[PDB]
Amino acid sequence: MDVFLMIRRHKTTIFTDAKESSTVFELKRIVEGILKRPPDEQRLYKDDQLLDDGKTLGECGFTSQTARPQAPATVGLAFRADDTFEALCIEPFSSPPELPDVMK
Amino acid sequence: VLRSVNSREPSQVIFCNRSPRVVLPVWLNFDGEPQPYPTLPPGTGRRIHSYRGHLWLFRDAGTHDGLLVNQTELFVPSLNVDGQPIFANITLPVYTLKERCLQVVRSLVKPENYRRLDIVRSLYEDLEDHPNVQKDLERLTQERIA
Amino acid sequence: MMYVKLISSDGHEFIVKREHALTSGTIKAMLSNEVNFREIPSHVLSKVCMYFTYKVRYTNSSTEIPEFPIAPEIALELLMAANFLDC
Ligand SMILES: CNC(=O)C[C@H](NC(=O)[C@@H]1C[C@@H](O)CN1C(=O)[C@@H](NC(=O)C1(F)CC1)C(C)(C)C)c1ccc(-c2scnc2C)cc1
Repeated sequence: MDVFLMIRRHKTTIFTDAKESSTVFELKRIVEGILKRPPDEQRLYKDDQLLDDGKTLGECGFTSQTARPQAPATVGLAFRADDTFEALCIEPFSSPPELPDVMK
Repeated sequence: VLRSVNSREPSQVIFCNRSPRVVLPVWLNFDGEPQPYPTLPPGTGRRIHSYRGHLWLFRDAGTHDGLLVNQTELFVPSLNVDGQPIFANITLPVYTLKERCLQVVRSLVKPENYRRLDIVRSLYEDLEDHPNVQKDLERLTQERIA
Repeated sequence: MMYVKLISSDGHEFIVKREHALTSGTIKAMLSNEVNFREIPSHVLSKVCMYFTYKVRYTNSSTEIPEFPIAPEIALELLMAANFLDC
């Protein structure tokens, strides 16, 4: 099965798909090709929880019901910076404006 | 031109609504005039009695948005094989983002207020141009000629 | 596998597959690897990217197509973006 994701770190968002059977490590290889950082310098998260490399995306909660093309699931990303890993930080999207009078 | 042929040859069909919309089946009569038939709630199917050479189209019953039937616009009942009814699989098209956006905005704003939206002149004309079976029949007929 | 970067007015960087970005005729004309949209905020451009994924997944498919969702609050700006992007 295909799962649809958003890999988010600070103000960067990667839109990608992967198999439910595929692993957290294979998702890191995808991030490595885009952001030029090896898997050892990356930490992936589902909410505040650090995901393990050998676990499948399905085992981490990424399924055809939660990770849809039109509503992808979020994977948090944190890079290593010198000695330590930086804290997980995801910049939110902008706030939509208030609904117009005629649209209420 | 786009009309049902009066064959009087029975054809058993299954109108299968594989979409999240309330579906309006529309039968083109022997003159080419669209004729509405009872609606189909989302995810339901109905066995209907139609005839070979009859023309059908399917719309959203409330907004008139164009839907697909067997991946195309028109469904034409055919001859059955060993008591197998013909499936008419009704699905949502992959609408353009623009058209999907026009649908949502039409569902939130009263038609008298479209011109009160803060948008380019062109987008008013797109909003005002409601989905219409008659306009679509004109488009299909022109596309069939050339 | 090629990727393209679409940057929102508020500086959010969206990295999508090149094949998916070519869904927008406007974007396809600029590429045929980094595009800046000074008028499209992130709450709209993130949805534009979801649409590219939705379009590529469900175009020429017979597996029941779900509705593409649009919150009332983003509808107007997403309509403006879609009209410019030709998608
Ligand atoms: C079971 N009864 C029928 O099918 C009956 C009915 N079926 C019809 O009315 C069919 C549909 C279309 O093929 C024309 N037609 C006819 O029966 C026509 N008759 C003929 O052409 C002849 F008899 C050969 C001379 C008629 C309109 C002129 C009466 C029907 C079809 C669909 C529904 C729908 S559409 C959505 N939900 C449902 C249930 C309901 C009734």
